[PDB]
Amino acid sequence: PAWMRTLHTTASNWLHLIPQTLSHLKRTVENIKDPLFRFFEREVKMGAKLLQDVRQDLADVVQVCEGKKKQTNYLRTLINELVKGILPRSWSHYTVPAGMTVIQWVSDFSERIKQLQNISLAAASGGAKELKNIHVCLGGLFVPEAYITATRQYVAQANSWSLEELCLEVNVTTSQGATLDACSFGVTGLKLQGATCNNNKLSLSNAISTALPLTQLRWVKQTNTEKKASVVTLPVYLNFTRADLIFTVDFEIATKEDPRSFYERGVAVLCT
Amino acid sequence: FEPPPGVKANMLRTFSSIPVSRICKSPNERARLYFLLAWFHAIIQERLRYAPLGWSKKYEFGESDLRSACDTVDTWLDDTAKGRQNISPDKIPWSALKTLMAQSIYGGRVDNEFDQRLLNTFLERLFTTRSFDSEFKLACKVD
Amino acid sequence: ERSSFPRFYFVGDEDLLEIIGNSKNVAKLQKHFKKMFAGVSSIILNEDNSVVLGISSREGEEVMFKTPVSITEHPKINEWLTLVEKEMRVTLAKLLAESVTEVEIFGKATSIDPNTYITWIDKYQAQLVVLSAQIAWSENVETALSSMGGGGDAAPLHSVLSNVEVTLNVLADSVLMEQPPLRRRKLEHLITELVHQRDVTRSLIKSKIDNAKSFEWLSQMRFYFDPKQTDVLQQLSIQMANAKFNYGFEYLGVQDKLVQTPLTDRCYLTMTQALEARLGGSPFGPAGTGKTESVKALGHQLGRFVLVFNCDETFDFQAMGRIFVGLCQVGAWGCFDEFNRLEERMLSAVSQQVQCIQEALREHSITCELLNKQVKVSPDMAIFITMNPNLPDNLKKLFRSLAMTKPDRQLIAQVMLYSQGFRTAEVLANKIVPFFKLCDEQLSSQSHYDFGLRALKSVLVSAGNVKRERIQKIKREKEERGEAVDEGEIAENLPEQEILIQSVCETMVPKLVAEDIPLLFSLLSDVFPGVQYHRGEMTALREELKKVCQEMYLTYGDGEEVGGMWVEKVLQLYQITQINHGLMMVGPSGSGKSMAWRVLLKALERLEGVEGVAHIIDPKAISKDHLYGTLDPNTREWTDGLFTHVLRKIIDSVRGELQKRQWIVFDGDVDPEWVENLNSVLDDNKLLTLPNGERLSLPPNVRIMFEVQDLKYATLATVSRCGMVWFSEDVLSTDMIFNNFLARLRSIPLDESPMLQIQRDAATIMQPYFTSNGLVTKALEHAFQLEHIMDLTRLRCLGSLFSMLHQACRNVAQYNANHPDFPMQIEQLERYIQRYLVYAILWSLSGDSRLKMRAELGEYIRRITTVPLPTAPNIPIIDYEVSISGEWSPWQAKVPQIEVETHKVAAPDVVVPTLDTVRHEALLYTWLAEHKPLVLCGPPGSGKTMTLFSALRALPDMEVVGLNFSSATTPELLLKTFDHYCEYRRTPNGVVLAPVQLGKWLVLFCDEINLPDMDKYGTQRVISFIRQMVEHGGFYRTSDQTWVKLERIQFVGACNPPTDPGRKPLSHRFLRHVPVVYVDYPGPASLTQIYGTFNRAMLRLIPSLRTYAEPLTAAMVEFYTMSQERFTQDTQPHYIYSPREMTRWVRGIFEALRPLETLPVEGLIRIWAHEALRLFQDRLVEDEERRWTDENIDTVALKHFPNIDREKAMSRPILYSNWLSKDYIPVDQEELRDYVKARLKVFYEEELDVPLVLFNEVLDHVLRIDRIFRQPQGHLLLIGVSGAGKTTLSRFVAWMNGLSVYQIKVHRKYTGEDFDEDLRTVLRRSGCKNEKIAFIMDESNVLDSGFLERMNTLLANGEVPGLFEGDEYATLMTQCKEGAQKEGLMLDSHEELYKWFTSQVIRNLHVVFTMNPALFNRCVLNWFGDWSTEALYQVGKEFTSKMDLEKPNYIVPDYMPVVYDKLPQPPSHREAIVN
Ligand SMILES: Nc1ncnc2c1ncn2[C@@H]1O[C@H](COP(=O)(O)OP(=O)(O)OP(=O)(O)O)[C@@H](O)[C@H]1O
Ligand SMILES: Nc1ncnc2c1ncn2[C@@H]1O[C@H](COP(=O)(O)OP(=O)(O)O)[C@@H](O)[C@H]1O
Ligand SMILES: Nc1ncnc2c1ncn2[C@@H]1O[C@H](COP(=O)(O)OP(=O)(O)O)[C@@H](O)[C@H]1O
Ligand SMILES: Nc1ncnc2c1ncn2[C@@H]1O[C@H](COP(=O)(O)OP(=O)(O)O)[C@@H](O)[C@H]1O
Repeated sequence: PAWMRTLHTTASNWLHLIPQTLSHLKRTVENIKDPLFRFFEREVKMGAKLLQDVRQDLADVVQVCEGKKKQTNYLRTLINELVKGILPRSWSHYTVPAGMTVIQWVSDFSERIKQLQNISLAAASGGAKELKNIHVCLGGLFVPEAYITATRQYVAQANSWSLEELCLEVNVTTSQGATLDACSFGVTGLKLQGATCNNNKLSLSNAISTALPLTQLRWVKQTNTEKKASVVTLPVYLNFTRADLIFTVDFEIATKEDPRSFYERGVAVLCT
Repeated sequence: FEPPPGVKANMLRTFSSIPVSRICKSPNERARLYFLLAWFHAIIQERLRYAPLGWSKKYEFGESDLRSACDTVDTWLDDTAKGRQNISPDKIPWSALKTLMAQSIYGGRVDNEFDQRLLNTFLERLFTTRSFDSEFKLACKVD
Repeated sequence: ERSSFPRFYFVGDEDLLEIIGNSKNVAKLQKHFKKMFAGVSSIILNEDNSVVLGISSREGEEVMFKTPVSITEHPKINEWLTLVEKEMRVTLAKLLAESVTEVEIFGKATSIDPNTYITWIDKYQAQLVVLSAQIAWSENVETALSSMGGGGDAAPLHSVLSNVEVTLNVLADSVLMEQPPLRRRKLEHLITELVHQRDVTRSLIKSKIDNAKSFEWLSQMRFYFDPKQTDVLQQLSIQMANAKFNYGFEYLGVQDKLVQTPLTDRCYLTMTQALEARLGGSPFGPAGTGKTESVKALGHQLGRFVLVFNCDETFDFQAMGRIFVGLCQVGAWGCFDEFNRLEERMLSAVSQQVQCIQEALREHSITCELLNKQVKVSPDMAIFITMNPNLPDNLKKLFRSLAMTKPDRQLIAQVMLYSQGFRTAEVLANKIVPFFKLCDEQLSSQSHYDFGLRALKSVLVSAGNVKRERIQKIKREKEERGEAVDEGEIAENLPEQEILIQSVCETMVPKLVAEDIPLLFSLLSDVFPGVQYHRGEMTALREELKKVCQEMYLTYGDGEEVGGMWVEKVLQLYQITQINHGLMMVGPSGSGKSMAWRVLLKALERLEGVEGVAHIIDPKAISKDHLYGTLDPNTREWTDGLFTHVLRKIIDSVRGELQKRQWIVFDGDVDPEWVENLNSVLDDNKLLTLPNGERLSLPPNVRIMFEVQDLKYATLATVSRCGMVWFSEDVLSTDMIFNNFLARLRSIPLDESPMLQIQRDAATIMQPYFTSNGLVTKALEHAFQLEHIMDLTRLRCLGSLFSMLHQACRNVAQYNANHPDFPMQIEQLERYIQRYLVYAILWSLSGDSRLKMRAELGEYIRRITTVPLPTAPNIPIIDYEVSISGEWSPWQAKVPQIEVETHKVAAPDVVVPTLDTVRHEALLYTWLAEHKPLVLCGPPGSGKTMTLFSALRALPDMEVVGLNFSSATTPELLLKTFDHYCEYRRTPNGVVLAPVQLGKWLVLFCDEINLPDMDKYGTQRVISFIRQMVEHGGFYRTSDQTWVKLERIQFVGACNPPTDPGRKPLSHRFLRHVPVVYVDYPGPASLTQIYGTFNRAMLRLIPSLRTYAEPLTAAMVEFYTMSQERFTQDTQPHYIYSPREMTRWVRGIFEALRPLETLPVEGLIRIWAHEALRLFQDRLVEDEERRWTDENIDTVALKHFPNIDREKAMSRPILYSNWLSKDYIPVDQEELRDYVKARLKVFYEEELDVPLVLFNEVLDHVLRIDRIFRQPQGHLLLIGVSGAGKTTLSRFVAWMNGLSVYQIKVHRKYTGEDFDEDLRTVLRRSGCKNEKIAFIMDESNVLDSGFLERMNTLLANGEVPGLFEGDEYATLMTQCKEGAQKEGLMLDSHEELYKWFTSQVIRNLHVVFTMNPALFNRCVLNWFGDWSTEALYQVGKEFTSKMDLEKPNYIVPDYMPVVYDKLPQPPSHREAIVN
C-alpha cells in the first residue's frame, strides 16, 4: 500500500533531521565531586540512551518499509502508532504535554539533543568550571528541577554553607548585558504569561507571552527578612498546560500594581 | 445539552436552582451573601473554560460545591444572627467563610498551591465587610 | 446471634463458628479480641477465668476494670462481651476524669515537680494522658479568652503559654534520661501534643484574638469536659470549627501520633466539616503522604476505631461485605486504602455498597439494606476513601476531596526530633528534610531504596536512641571517673548533628550500592557541612572476626585491605542486629551472605560467650502451609510448621536455648505469600500468630534474617518492616575467592595424610596463577566478555574450576597408588597441574559456549598464558587432553573403533565413541567423583542424555535414576523417588537419608530441569529444593520438621538452551553450584565416523554391497550438511535437522534391507533416496525448497556414486510400500494406485463413502502416513491447509492398517476434565486391551495450552502420570492385571503392571497432530500444503464427468494460457473447461 511509502518517507526524513550520535561525559573524581557534573552526566546518559533507542527504531522502520524483514509484535505496535500519529510509550520517558503529536515531539527531541551536544562539547573542552557558565534552557532539560537543585548544591559546595539556608533571587536581564557571577547561572527560554518585566519590575499587560532574553539565577543566603508587599511569587511551569511545577520565583511588581491583580490574571513563567 | 457559556447564564441557573424560600430568611443580609457566593461560583466556573490561564487544571467545581457552600453560609449566618431580622455587615463571620471556602469547599479539589493562592485572592477580594457599600466593584476595568 | 453484639462482625464466619465452638473457652478468644478492637491484645482474667479483671494491649499496658464483669452470671457470649465493652468505656471515662483533675491541679502552676509529673504519666495510659493534656490546655485557653471578653484586657494567655513552655522544658529534660519504653512513648506523645499547643498558642498571641467566638480560635480543636453529666459517654465533647463530636471512649493501647502539620489540621477541618455535612471525605494524593495515617489520627483523636481495608490482590468481598455491615452496626470508622488499585467490577460493587451506606447516613441527617439486612446506621460513622492520582461517578456527588500532595516534612522532623529531646530541633529538621529530598532524586534509583517520609521517621527514632545510648555511656564513664552527674550538663555539651550523621550512616549506608557511598558522603557534606562521623570500631569484634575467619579459612582485612569491604559489611550487619530484630542481607547470589552471617554468629559466640544456634530454613522449598503449620478440618489439631516448630522449641527453653543466641536464617527467595503471616513478627509486637489460635511471643535472643537475592517481588511494607544490608558483588573479590579455595585445599583432605601433602604441593605449584592480575582472572573476564548458553555467574565458573582441580589431585593420588614404587616427582606433578589447570580453564569457562567461542577462549589464553601448549596448527587445545604423565595428547587416540553388532545398528543404547563423547565422559567422571551436581546443555537430540547414561552405566558403583521433569514438577516427586530408592535412618548426628543398597552413590537424573514453570514470584520450587540439598548438604522432612542430611547421593540434570520456548533460565543461585557443559550437534568428521560404524554394521547383511558403506556414509553426511546450512531455523520454526534424524535414516534403511536378501547398488540408492525424501523433504513448506532438495539429492547421488544408472536408481515416482508385495519393495505408482483404488472400493462399501481421487501427492502421503503407523511410538504432525485431506487420509490409513481411529468430540462445554476422561479411555483401550488405536485430534480440539502440555508429556514419556489416580488408578491396575493374565504375564505389584501398561501403550498407541523444538525432532511432520495444479485438474476431470462437457463444434484457440502444464496439446472441450 501507499502508507508503506509515505511512512518510509517520514522515517527517512526523521532520521535525516535527528542528529546522529551523542557523546558521553568522561568521569573524573573531581568531576564526580561536583554536583552539576553529576546532573549533566545523568542527563547525557539518559539522552544518549533514548537517542540510540529512537535511531535504532527508525532504522528498523525504514528497513521494514523496504521489506528486508518482518513486523514483530512490538514493531507492529510501533508502526501502527506512528501511522495513527499518537506518541509511542517506549519513546516518551520524560514528561510531555498530553496532546503533543509525534512530529513536533521529534522536533523537540532534536532540539534537546542539540543542546545536549552543546553541553557535552563544552564539558569536554574544559571542566566543571566551564560547565558552570552554560546557559541551559529549563524546557530543554529532561529534568530541570534537577538542574536547579544541582545549582543549589553547586553554590553550597563552592562557598560552604547549608542548602536549607540558601534562597534564589531572579535577575531578568538581556543576554548581552549579563554578568557571570560565581552565584549566577544562565537560564534561557523562560516566558511570562500576561506580564512584562523591565529592570526586574513587573507590569500587567495584555501581551499574551513575553520572552526573557536570559534569566539569571543567583543563590543568596536566607536574609531572614520579611518580603515586601511589592514582591510577588510567580509559579514556573514546564509547558503551557502547566500541569507540572518546577520551582517558584519571587518578583517585585511595579508601583500602582495590585499583587491580587497579578494573581487573578494567572501571571506565570513558562519554560516552553 | 450544553450549559450556555456565560456568567449571566450561570447566575440565572444558580438562582433558579436555589429555592426562593431559602434565600429569603430572617437575616435580610443573607440575600447579599447568597448573591456574592453565586457570583464567586460563576466566576470560578467560567474561569474553568480558560483552563491554561484560568487555572492549572480543569477541576470539578460542580454544583455539589455550590450546595455545600450554600449550606455553610446558611448555618453560620444562623449561628451569628440568632433570629434577628437584621445583622450588621461587620458582624458577618467574614473570616470564617473566607477560610472555609479557601480550605474545605472549592479548595479541596485545589491541588496546586498557586490555585489555592488564587482562590484566597478571589475570596478576600469578594468576601469582606467592604462588600456592603454601594460603591463596591465586583471587577476592575472590565472595558 | 450476629445482631447481638455486632462487634464480632469483623471476625470470620468460620471464626464465628469457632467462637461458638469455643464459647466455653475464654483463652481461645484471644485472636478475636485482637481483631475486633483497636489495640486490645488480651482481656485480663483471674486464675478462675470466671471474671474479667482488665484489658491489656499489644505492648503490655493494661487497664483495670472499675467494676469487673463476671462471666458466671452472664454465660451468654454476646451479653458479657457487651458488658465488657460498656464497662471498658465507663472506666476509660472515669479514669479520664481522674487524670484531668490531676493535670489541672498540675496546670496553672509556675513550676512542675518532675517526680509528680512522671507519676501522673505512669498512673494513666498514653491516650488518657494525651487527652487530659489537651483538655486542660483547652480549658485554660478558653478561660483566658473569657477574661479577654472585656476587650483589650492584659492577657493571661501569656501565663498559659509560659505554663506550656515550662511543662515542655520538663518533658525535654525527662525524655532525655533513660526511661521504660512505654513511658518513652507516653513522653513522646505528650511532647508532640504540647509542641503543637505551643505553636497554636503562639499563633493566637500573634493574631491578638479577643473573643472566644472568634473563628481564629474556632478553627482549632477545642476539648470540652463536663464531669457533671450523668452519662459518661458524652462527658467529653470534641469540637472543631462548626463540628462537634462526642469521644468514642474506646481503648487504643498506644498508637503512633502525627505532628499536627498545617496540612494535617487542614485535613482535620475538612473531614469534620464533611461529617457534620453528613458525607465522607476522599483525601486523594500520591501514596506515602500520610493520607491513611491522617484518617487514623482523626479516628484516634475522636476515640473511634478505624479499619484500614488494604485494597490489593489480597482484597476480598464476602468478608469485606460482612465487616462493612459490621462497621454499619458498630459505628466505628473505616479507611479504604488506595482505591484505584481495585479491579473494575470489584470497584463498582464496593462503590455501590458504600453509596448505599452513604445515602443511608445522609438520610439519618434509619435502616439500609446490606446483605438483605436492614441495619440501624449509627450517627457516629465515617467512611474515608484515599486515592492515588478518579472517584467513581456514583460517589463524586457523595464524597469530598482533598489535596494530600505534600505533607510538611520540615514540621514533622522538627516535632519528632524535639520529641526525642534534641535541642536545636528546627535547625536539624530543616537540614535533614532537604537532605532526604536530595536522596530521593540524586541517588541512583534502586528497587530497595526507600527515602519516603517513613524513612525519615525511622532515622529520627534511631537518632534519638543513639543520643540516649551515648548519654548513658557518658553517665557510666562519669560515674567511673568522679561523681558529678547531671543530665542537663551532659546534654548541653553534647553535639547533635553528629548524632544524626551517625544515625543516617547506621541506617542508610548499608542499603547503598558501592557507587552511592561517595554520593551520600557528598550529600552529608553539603547539608551538614563541617561535621563528620566515623563508626567506632569494635576492636573486640574485629579481632573475633579475624580469628574466626582464620579458623574458617576465609579472608580478612581492614578497610582498603582485601576483604575490607566484606569486613565493614559484617560490622554493619552486627550493628543492625543490635538495633533490629529482623534482617534482609540483600545482594546478588554468592556475594557474602551466608558466610557473613555465619562468621558473625561464631565471632559473637566466642566473644560474648553466648553460643549461637541457627535454624536455616528455605521458605519456598517447603509449602507455606507446611512452613507455618496445618489446620485439621475436624479436630483443628495443630501440626506445627517448620518455623513455628523451631520457634516453640526455642520458647520452651528445654535446653537453655533462651540463653543461647538463635538465628533463624530464611535463606531463599521471598514473596508476599508466607511473609504475610510473618509480618506480625518484624514489627514492634514481636509475636507470631497461628491460624489455630495459639500465639508465640518472640524471645529477645531470636533474630529473624532473610537471605534473599533480589526484592523485585518483595512488598515494600515488608521491606520497611525490618532492616537491610546490601552485599554488592564488588564486596566479594575474585582473588578473595582464590585465597578461600587455596586455603581450603591446603587444609582439608578430600575423602573426609599423604594426599594432604600432595594437595599442598599442588597449591604451591598453582599459586602464582591465582594472584591478582593473574591468568585465571583475565581469562574469567574474557569469558564474561563472550556469551554463554546459560547465564554466566562467576561463582559457578570458579566452583567448576575448583572441583576439577580437586579431581586432578585425586587423579595424582590414584597414580601414586598405582605406582607405589615410583611416586610422581615435583617436575612431573608441576607439569601435570599446569596443563590440567589450562585444560580446566578451557572446559569451565567456555564449557557453556559454542565450539567457536571455545576456540576463541583457547586463542586468548594461548596469547596470554605462559604454560606450554600443543603445537597443533589448527586443532584447538580443547580437543587435546593432558596425560597422567603430564603431556599434551590428542583426544582422538582415546577414541576406539567399535564394531557394533549388525542387529544393534542405530540402537537407542549403542554409544559410538567419538571425540566429543570421550571428552564428556572424562568431564562427567571428574564431576561425579567430586559429587558436584551438573547439568547438560545443548540443542535437543545432541546426545547428551546417553552421553551421560554411558558414563554412569560405566560408573562402577552408581545406579542411574532418570526423572522426567515436567512443567508441573513438584519436589513431591523428588520425595517420592527418594522414599522409593532411599530410606531414613537415625544416626547420633540426626536423621539421615540413605539409599537402601550399600556403598553405592545414587545419582538422580533429571531429563529437563528447566521445564518446570517459573512462579509469578520468579522462583522454581523444585530447583530451589535441589539448591537446598546441594548447599546445605541436607533438607527438612516435613513429616516431623527434622533436619535430614543427604549421604551417598548426588544429582545430575540436563536441559536444552533456555532460548527454546518453555525453557526458563535457572536462578543464578542454583547455577553457581552446578557447572554446565555444552553438548552440541556432532561435527562433520564425528558424524562421518559415527554413522560409518552404523553402516558398516548395516551392510554386513548383504555382502555383495559392503564395499559401498563408506561412500554411502559420506553422501549421507554431505547431504545432511547441506540441509543444515540451507534450512536455518529462522525461516520456519521446525527447520531443525539433528543427528536424531540421521539415526532415523539408518534405522529406516535397516527396516528396509532386513527381510530382503539381495539387491544391487540401484535398489540400495533407491532406498536411500526414499528415506532422504521422507525425512528432509517431507517437512518442507515451500515447493521451490523441495525442488532444491530433489536437485541436491540427485547431485549427491551422482557425485559420490558415479557408476550407477541415473534413470533406474532415482526414478521420479519413488514409492515404497509393503501392501502389494510381502516385503517393502519399491512399488510402481500405477500398480499401487490400482491396489489403493481397490482398497478404496472396500473402504467406500464398508466405511464412509465419499469420492477420493488418486493424484501423486495422495499416493506419496498415504505411503508416508502408513509408514509412520507401522512403526512403534509413531506420532505424526499433519500440517496442511484445511480440507486438503488430512483427517480423511489418516482415517483411510487407519482402516487399511486395521487401526481404530479416534477423534475427540469437542465443543465449548468441553473442558480439561472431559479431555482427561478421554485420555484415560484411550490409554486404557490401547494399553490394557491390546487394542491398537489411531488417535486423531485437531487445533480446533485444543482449546487450552494445557491440552498441548499433556500431549507433550504423553508423547515424550509414552504415558502421563497425571491421568490415573485414586479409584481410577485402582481400576487401571485391575484392568492391567486382567490383561496380563490374558496375555500370559503373571505380575502382582502395581509398579511392574504400570511399566507393562506403559510398554503396551508405547507399542500400540499412535497419535497424529494436524495443523495448518520438542514435538519437532520427536515426531514426524508432513506438509500437505494445498492441492497443486495437477491435483485440481484430476479432481475436476473426475467430478465433471457425469455432465456432457463435449462440444464437437469446439475450435482450438491459437493461444492457450495453459494453466495446467500437462494439458494435452489439442485441448478437448472437457480438458479446456477443467483447465
Ligand atoms: N570472607 C570470605 N573469605 C573467603 N571466602 C569467602 C568469604 N566470603 C565469602 N566467601 C566465599 O564466597 C562464596 C559465597 O558463599 P555463600 O554461599 O555464603 O554466599 P551467599 O552470598 O550466601 O550466596 P547465595 O545468595 O548463593 O546463598 C563461597 O564460595 C564462600 O566460600
Ligand atoms: N502528619 C504526619 N506526622 C508524622 N509522620 C507522618 C505524617 N504523615 C505521614 N507521615 C509518615 O509518612 C508515611 C506515610 O504513610 P501513609 O499514611 O501510608 O501514606 P499514604 O496515606 O500517602 O499512603 C508514614 O510512614 C509516616 O511515618
Ligand atoms: N554417539 C552416539 N551414539 C549413538 N547415537 C547417537 C550418538 N550421537 C547422537 N546419536 C543419536 O542422537 C540421539 C540423541 O538424542 P537423545 O539422547 O535422545 O536426546 P534426549 O534423550 O535429550 O531426547 C539419539 O537418538 C541417537 O540415536
Ligand atoms: N484426493 C482427494 N480426492 C477427493 N476428495 C478429497 C481428496 N482429499 C480431500 N478430499 C475431500 O476433502 C474433504 C475433507 O478433507 P479433510 O480430510 O477434512 O481435510 P482436512 O483434514 O485438511 O480438514 C472430504 O470430504 C474429501 O472428499
